[PDB]
Amino acid sequence: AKSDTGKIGLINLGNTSYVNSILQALFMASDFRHCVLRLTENNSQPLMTKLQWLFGFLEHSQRPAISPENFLSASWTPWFSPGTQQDCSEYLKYLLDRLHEEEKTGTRICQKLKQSSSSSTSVEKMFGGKIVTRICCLCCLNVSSREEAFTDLSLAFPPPSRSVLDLVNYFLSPEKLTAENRYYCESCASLQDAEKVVELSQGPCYLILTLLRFSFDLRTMRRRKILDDVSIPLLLRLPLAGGRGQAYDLCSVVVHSGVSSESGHYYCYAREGAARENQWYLFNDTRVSFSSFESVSNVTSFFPKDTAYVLFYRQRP
Amino acid sequence: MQIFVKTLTGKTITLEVEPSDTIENVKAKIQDKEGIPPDQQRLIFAGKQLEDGRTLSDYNIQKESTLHLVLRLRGG
Ligand SMILES: [Zn+2]
Repeated sequence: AKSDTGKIGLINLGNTSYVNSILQALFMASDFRHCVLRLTENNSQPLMTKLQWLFGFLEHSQRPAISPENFLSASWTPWFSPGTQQDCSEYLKYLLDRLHEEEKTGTRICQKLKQSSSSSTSVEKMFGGKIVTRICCLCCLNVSSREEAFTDLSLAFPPPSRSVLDLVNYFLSPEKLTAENRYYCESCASLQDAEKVVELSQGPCYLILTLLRFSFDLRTMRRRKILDDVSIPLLLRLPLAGGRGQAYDLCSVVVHSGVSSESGHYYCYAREGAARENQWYLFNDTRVSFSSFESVSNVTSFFPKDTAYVLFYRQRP
Repeated sequence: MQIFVKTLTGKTITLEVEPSDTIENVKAKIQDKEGIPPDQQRLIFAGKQLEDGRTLSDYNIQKESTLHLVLRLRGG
């Protein structure tokens, strides 16, 4: 349509940029877009079916921008009040959870009905990873492991790290469980000092990173946005279990623009998210323009109120 | 049972809870330790955001399960 980029914008329906920026980031995550667009006509995935309809318009509309109203309503986060500004990572997590559960439930019912008469979802394939936590009791040396799935890594800022790799290393750093946080060891049947180790047992196809850009101010008893610039690499080496590493290519960056955590606006930078097409674009509701990784890198330096919040990376084949 | 909570600064804190504790009860226990009011809190377990009204048992949360504490950046 009207943007010479060949891309279609999304109309803001009243404080809905938190939905638009996420939909564009998911649309640009090539392998996920393909999962969605190829969904067979006979399926038991009602929400993914609505997403396929929307992705069809983003692919073929002759209009400059379209309304995602039908999908926005079908995927509406039930604890959100329409017209109120919201967290885009909270919406993304809800959306991925809904798309995962409807497919998982459908597969399970189908299999159970066949077994009574006598696998992984698209979300798991595209965004699912696994993390293992190991706690070593320093008294008896027993190590208790626990593996859990994730669709994103919630990257905390260290107490009062300049790069994404610094934040990733901090997320995976070993920790001493001591004093008020001593570990209850059932082998020792007592509270004991322990060492906590965290490793990524399975790297996801698309790695979603949420930068935890908020602190809680104990003087005012209010949360505050963290505006600290964090450098974003085009190529990230994700540390994996056993000292291994996996290369990841930056796909998209969702930016929150605003001095505070109570209000603001979201926009997205993205290039094609297929396995490594190199063109960057800037998606800001109805307006899509050509952009660059230089602009992704310049964000917080040029506009101190604008900060990357959600990042998408794709595993290098 | 002893669970772990990853705080906003990435520190792991321990929490003593019961399988029957509601997500609201866990948010109150986090407020007691961190000072963060429950209406600010979002709790993530194995990628899922925990819903108010549900219990830890509904999510198969047990000893050594890790909950991740996150707040909100609102935008429109
Ligand atoms: Zn022990």
